[PDB]
Amino acid sequence: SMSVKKPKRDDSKDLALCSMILTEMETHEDAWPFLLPVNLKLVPGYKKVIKKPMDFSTIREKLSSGQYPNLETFALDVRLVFDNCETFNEDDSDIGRAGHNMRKYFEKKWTDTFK
Repeated sequence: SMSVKKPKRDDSKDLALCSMILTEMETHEDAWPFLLPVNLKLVPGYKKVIKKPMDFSTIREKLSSGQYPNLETFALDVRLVFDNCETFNEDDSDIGRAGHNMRKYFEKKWTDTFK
């Protein structure tokens, strides 16, 4: 509350650290369904079903241009990528598995880096 603050967590490396995590996600061999926006003209259903499309390139641009106020807003867009994946893809599919794998991979790096 007013004039009463928890001790200041160092957040000065968060930008760089999220960038590294994002790089590692971009270079994972199962990143391919997630690298670019899903083509809304070419994938029937996507536009209507998926309210908030998200992909790694869009996260990369948002990061590089200061559109993430903090590391939680960044983690939310990353999770959104995998949540959309689950909404549109069967678990037993190449894309569906890639989603599960990438989410696991992300959540580990996230915990090891920040918790």
